[PDB]
Amino acid sequence: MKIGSGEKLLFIGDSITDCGRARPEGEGSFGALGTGYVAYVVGLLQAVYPELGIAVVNKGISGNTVRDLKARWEEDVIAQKPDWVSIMIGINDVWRQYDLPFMKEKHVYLDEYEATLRSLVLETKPLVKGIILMTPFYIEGNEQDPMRRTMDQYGRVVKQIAEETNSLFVDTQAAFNEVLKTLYPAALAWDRVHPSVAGHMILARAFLREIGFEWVRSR
Amino acid sequence: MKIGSGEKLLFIGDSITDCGRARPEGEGSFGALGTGYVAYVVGLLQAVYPELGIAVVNKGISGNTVRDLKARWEEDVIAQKPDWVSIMIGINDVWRQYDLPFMKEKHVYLDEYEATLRSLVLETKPLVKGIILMTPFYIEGNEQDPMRRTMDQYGRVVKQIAEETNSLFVDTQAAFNEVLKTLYPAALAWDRVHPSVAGHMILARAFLREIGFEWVRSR
Amino acid sequence: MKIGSGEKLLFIGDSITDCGRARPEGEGSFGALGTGYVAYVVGLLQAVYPELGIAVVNKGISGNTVRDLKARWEEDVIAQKPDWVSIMIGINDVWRQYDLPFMKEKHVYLDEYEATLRSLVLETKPLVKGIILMTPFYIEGNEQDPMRRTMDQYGRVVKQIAEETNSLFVDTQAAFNEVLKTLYPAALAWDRVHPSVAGHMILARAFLREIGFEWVRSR
Amino acid sequence: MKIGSGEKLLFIGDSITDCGRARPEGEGSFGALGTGYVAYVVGLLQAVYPELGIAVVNKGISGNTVRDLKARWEEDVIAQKPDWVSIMIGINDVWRQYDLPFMKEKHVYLDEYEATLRSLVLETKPLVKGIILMTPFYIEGNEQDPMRRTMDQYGRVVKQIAEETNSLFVDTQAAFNEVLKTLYPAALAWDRVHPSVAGHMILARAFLREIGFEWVRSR
Amino acid sequence: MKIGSGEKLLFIGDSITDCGRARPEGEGSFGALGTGYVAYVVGLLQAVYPELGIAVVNKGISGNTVRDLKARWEEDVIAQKPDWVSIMIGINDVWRQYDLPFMKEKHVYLDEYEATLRSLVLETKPLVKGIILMTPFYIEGNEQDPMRRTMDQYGRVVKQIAEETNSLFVDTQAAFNEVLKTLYPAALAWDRVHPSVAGHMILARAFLREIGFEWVRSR
Amino acid sequence: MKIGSGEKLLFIGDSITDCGRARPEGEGSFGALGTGYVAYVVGLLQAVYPELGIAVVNKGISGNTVRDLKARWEEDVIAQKPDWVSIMIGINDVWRQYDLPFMKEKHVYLDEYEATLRSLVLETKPLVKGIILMTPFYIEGNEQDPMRRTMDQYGRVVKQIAEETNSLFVDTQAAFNEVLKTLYPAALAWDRVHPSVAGHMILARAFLREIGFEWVRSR
Amino acid sequence: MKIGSGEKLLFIGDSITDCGRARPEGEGSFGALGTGYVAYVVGLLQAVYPELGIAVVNKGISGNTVRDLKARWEEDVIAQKPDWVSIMIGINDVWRQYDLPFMKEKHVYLDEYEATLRSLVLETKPLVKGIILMTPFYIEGNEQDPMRRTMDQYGRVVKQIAEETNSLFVDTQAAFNEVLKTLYPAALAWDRVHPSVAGHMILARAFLREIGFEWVRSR
Amino acid sequence: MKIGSGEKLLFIGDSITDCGRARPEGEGSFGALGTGYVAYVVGLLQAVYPELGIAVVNKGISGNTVRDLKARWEEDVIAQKPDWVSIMIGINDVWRQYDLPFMKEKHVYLDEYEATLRSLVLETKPLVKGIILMTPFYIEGNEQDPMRRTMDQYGRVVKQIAEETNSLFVDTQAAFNEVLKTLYPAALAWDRVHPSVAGHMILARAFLREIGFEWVRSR
Ligand SMILES: [Cl-]
Ligand SMILES: [Cl-]
Ligand SMILES: [Cl-]
Ligand SMILES: [Cl-]
Ligand SMILES: [Cl-]
Ligand SMILES: [Cl-]
Ligand SMILES: [Cl-]
Ligand SMILES: [Cl-]
Repeated sequence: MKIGSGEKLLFIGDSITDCGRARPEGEGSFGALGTGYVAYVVGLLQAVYPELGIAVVNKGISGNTVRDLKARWEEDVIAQKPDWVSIMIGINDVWRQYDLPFMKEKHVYLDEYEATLRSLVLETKPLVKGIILMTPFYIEGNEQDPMRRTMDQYGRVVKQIAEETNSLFVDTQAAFNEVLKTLYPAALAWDRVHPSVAGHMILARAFLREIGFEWVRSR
Repeated sequence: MKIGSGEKLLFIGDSITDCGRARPEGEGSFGALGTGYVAYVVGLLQAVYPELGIAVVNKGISGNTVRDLKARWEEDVIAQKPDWVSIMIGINDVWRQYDLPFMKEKHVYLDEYEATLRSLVLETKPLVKGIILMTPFYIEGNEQDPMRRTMDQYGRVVKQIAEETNSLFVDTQAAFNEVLKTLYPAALAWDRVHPSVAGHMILARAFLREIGFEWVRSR
Repeated sequence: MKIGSGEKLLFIGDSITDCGRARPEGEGSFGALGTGYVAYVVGLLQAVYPELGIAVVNKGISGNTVRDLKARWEEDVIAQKPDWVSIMIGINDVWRQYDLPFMKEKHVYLDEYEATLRSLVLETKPLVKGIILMTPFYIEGNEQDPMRRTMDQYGRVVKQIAEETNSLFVDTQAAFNEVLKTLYPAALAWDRVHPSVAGHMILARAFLREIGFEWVRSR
Repeated sequence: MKIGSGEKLLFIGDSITDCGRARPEGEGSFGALGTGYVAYVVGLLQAVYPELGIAVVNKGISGNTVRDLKARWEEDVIAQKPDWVSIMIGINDVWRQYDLPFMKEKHVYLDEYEATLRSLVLETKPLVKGIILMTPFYIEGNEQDPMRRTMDQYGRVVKQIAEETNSLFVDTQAAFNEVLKTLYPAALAWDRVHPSVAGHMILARAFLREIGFEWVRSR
Repeated sequence: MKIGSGEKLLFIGDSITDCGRARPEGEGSFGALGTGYVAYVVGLLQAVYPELGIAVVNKGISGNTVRDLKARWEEDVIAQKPDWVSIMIGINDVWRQYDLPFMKEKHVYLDEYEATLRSLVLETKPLVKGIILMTPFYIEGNEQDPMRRTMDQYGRVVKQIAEETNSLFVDTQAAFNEVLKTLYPAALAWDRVHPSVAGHMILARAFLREIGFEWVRSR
Repeated sequence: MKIGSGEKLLFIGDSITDCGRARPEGEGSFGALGTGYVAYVVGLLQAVYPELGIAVVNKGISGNTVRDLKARWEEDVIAQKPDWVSIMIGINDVWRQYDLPFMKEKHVYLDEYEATLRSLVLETKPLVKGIILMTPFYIEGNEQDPMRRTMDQYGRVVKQIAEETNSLFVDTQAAFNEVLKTLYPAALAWDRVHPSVAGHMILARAFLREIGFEWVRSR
Repeated sequence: MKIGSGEKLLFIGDSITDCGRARPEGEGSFGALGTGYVAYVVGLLQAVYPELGIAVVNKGISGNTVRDLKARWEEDVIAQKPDWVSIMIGINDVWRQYDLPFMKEKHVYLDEYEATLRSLVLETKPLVKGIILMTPFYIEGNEQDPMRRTMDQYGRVVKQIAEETNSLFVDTQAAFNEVLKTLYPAALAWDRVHPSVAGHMILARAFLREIGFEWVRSR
Repeated sequence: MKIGSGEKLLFIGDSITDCGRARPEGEGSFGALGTGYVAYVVGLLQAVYPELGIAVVNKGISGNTVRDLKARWEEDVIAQKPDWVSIMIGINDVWRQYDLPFMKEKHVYLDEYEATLRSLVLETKPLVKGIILMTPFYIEGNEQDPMRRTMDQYGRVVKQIAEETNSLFVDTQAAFNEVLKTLYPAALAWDRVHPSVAGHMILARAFLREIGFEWVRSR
């Protein structure tokens, strides 16, 4: 278990993280944590590690790119004084290039994405105990679909930033890919991005595996 | 322009045809026709052929397969006494195979599809001036995406039936394919099925081209 | 096709342009473009010219006169840095004189209308690639109905401004008049201003004809 | 004042009479009478003849033609046992001819109108103290506007019937015509049918004048 | 007719005047004038004096005392530049003394009422063509009911202010008292203040009588 | 305390008893008992006699006269098998005579009232441990106000019946009269019928006093 | 009766006091006092002491701790110039320690609670006629349940502050404990904090007993 | 993993099982399964065993006792033809004894509980591959709290039945007990019954452990 007792864990990201969380505070009840992977992570940690004693905050905002995260970083992350910061961002950075290809101001291309995400992680690292970087993902099994291909490229950036900064790393793409050996995307997400309960469990399980969660603790 | 004044044109199909149309009647004003390709067709006919005087009915129902159409045909088509019947069905027949792959009873496989659709055309043809068969479609440019590949099989059945029965024929998939040379599917439909205004205009224009609509009339 | 690839097209006007568009931004989805002629124009351009690569913004506001357009021009037009600006204004300038004849402060008489519209076009022209001026209209076939008569006078001003400034010009009155040879007004608009889908197609088709749209492209 | 205390006065017609009245009963409070000329009549009678004690019922139904009135007459008029019946019908009978000119089955032409309305008066007259026939109207000052011209034909039938049957008679069109010497139709009704408070007051006053109301009573 | 052509008439008061009028503007449609005596006055003036050419504004606010009127006078009356100002205030000034007798800060006793109302009329008179002062009222026939008695005292103040300033005067109490010879209060207002349509007609008729309205004009 | 544990106490009457109670059952939780004197009685019994275990049902229905009670007695009282029945009726029987003075059929005059109420008590008495008759009331201190004067007549009938039948008896009018030595009616009820929390507490306390409630129990 | 005629009584606290009171004012009608113990106190005082002449304000806010009370004290208490101030606070101060044990910033531990409450009472006492301090409570009969135990400790602080400052004192815990000899908590409050009508009567009765209320006054 | 592909797993019980599931069918999508332990189980099975293809039905109904289950068994269980049936019942059977202690008819005592539950298992066992009996629970760590003590009796009956009938068995109370070594009940459920996401995860994990779920599969 990487997270220690008494620590504040803060999750930030886009709609995948948001899932109807309470605005602005994003804390104070599960209602406040929204209805997806964040709530499931916290629930399972409480079910299996109730003594862990963690405080949890959800600052996900629907629609965000890393550019949006940067504009609110000071208030929504630094000022919350978390011990651990989990980030999952890139889906919209990429998706806008494909769904609104001619509105270029909505796009966050790979150069802006890497520089901005790198910079948020470098600035934040000295202020906290740890960072978890979760790749964006696209629920699509064909590596040569253009959006999947670009999303994998964004994920490489996240992975390389995690390496360089000694952050924990969750490859969310790899978690979906495993299930995508059996299921066509639409069985998890009609839109290849916003999934069912099952997709949120895929995410929660990937996160928990990386922080050293055990389903049944051996001690 | 194949349709003549005083004639009734009835559209039937799934959500793509439905688009929020009024239930049960689906007739009498634009709002009753819903907010997609059906309404656009009717508005373009009225804009360009105001003297035609066509009665238009929308019997689309969201979620339907051809198995659902056969079950309501007597009341929703035969009893309306149309002069022209437009059919667009097959999306769900296929989609269920991929989004609920273990609920087999909800699947309509190609052999049932073909014979059922054939039955509907053969039943209706003696009572009407004509039939327009629109293929289903999937907004996906990769011919090897499993659902796109299945959809094309169903589309080929539709075309066989239209040739055999002397029905009018609209290849909706080929109309999308052309636009998909440029746009990634998400720019038309996040879910690859339900599209923007643009996609409804793709459909409307394909239908109008097949019935002999002229954008500026010659005479 | 007058509009070039990669360009930003901005539509401004009154409720006819607005049609429930998203406030304040008016961009980012068709939902955001509202449900009338603007959305139809953009849909048909995407259906038939998908490679055109255009970005579209709707800044229509219900109720506006040209006086209202002037008060928000800087923020809603100049600052959006469009390449092309389409304007359709005058309906309310005129209608208030007839529906609220004793509230004179709501009226924008011909002198204010010409000076203000001329001035917005002159100021805007050097900042953009092109301007489309669409006449206001009144869905009324009798040239001697007082409001139709005044509305034609407002349209002459728009036409003369378009000439003098080398702007494209859409005579929306002429488009309705053609259909008004067959249909009584109420069949398109009970109120002679806010029409059905069919009226919005009349408008969209008139606009597209002027920008060199082809229904079926000859190359 | 033709109406006597303890008597029941029943109004029937289309939306102009309906105005949101309570369904099915249309009786018992002001809210139940709806928000137009019927309620105004009743409020002015109560203001000026509080001792009268008149029961008032509103059986208007929006959308109705005289063909719709005949279909519900037994339940909505005969079974109410009124002493006075006020009829205002014909607007829709005409309007459909102009707003849905190709839906002929929805049209009630003048020959059917006349005989149906005549039938209703002849059926009802033996059971009541009196009948008031109000003409339909169209808020349009040009006598050659096709719908205004048709409306006047129907109005002339109403007047013939009232003379033949000794019914009370209210020329609503002539009451509007006087105001239309000054106001353009839109200042009373955008759609030329459904009017402001002012138009409902035009109607209320015309009706009251015909039944012998005095604004300040002499005795 | 005291009011002249082309003039702006502004009504101010409490809920009796307000009647759901549009906030903040209170002008631009009857919807905007609310659903009581103000709308009825304006309707009848338009029905019978359509050439009068008057602009009308409703600034009634539910709950107001004269103290509230004073706090908003500059913005809601002076700055609207009316020609004629009608005031009906005092009901709440008085009612709070009886319904919330121990919340004395809500009460506007006779000294504050006279000084404040007098002062608003004196300040306003030089800026306008005329003032109409309408007494408050209480729909209660027993002169010795304590609230009726106090309300009559407030009405004397209004009357004496009207005399001294040469303002028009409407004794609303006298109009209700006439009807209260026949009807118990509850037949017009359960609460003795907020009446039915009939009460609003009693008010409208009293106002119109004072401005020289004729039901049928003699010229 | 006249009521014993395990017993069912059923209240019936008009809106004063109803207060938004659940329909049809009017039992099972506080919300089901509505928000006035019934709920207060039950909450005070539970506060002070928690060991009693009384089932309470609220069968009030807004608008009812004693004529309405007789029409539903079998289902709403007899079929509930109560041990105690509380009746409070008469307000509407009277009120209609004053708020709809010409709708005589809606009036229940004193002779019908008396015999009907007598009938209900005589029917029910053999089946129950006891009956509590609560007088109607009118919140009006002047004994000569016509409705107050009529109400007192009905109240006197209720008291005669209770003496003749050995029923428990609550003079609600005398409880209000005492408070009306100090407060003007509007401080309790704008409409003189439906009161504040205070008025419901007046009623609750009067009822509890009659059944032998002690605020602090002696034993 | 400790409270004197003409005095302003202000209640402040958490949701138990709030009970849906009107924000921000919390005065001007019972609707405004909310639907629990405050409204019941005021109702019973008016029912039994109508001449007392008291003005009442409810400033309860759902969720508050004493830390929240301090942040709004100046505006919500001092500036209202009450004569008497009743405080009931501590439930949330304590409950957050148990329901959100790892969010320590939400907790108000005993040192902050005593210092802050003591300080508010000392600052307020010279400005008012009297203070009533009501203990917090927890509807739980087992003195050794950890939250009940802590809540009793908070109550001791309130009691000792009341002693030292000569404030009136209501032991709300003792009032519930009496009823908890008969009833399991869930019969009054599923959550052991927010009770039914009956719990609000338990509270109201405890408050009234302390201010010298008599159910039946002996003079 | 005891459950096999193509099999139907049906859950039945009270609100804890219901959680807002779709009525009547309780099948077909996640939303139809509601928002608690049932949906979590299904999402974890799909996440980790996507190839299984299990049909899942939720027949929970809020408020139910085992007496309510027997009354609807034929339609809600037998007619669904499940392969596996999960039962969790008893919370209400007990809770009513403590929250409505004098409404004895609403109580299901242990002797009726045991025989009814036994009957259901014995009826169903021949038709299914297996039965899972989940104990009821009460989130309360003190074994002497009267309701917790009663709940444990019912739980012991459930375990006896499961041993006697060879059913699968989930001790939900023991799963909560472990977490209650650390958390006070309110941190999981204010009312000690309806819990947070964490509590639903406690339940989901206990159920999954009993059916042989592996968090990371070995094979
Ligand atoms: Cl998003
Ligand atoms: Cl569909
Ligand atoms: Cl507009
Ligand atoms: Cl109509
Ligand atoms: Cl008011
Ligand atoms: Cl009632
Ligand atoms: Cl609270
Ligand atoms: Cl439940």
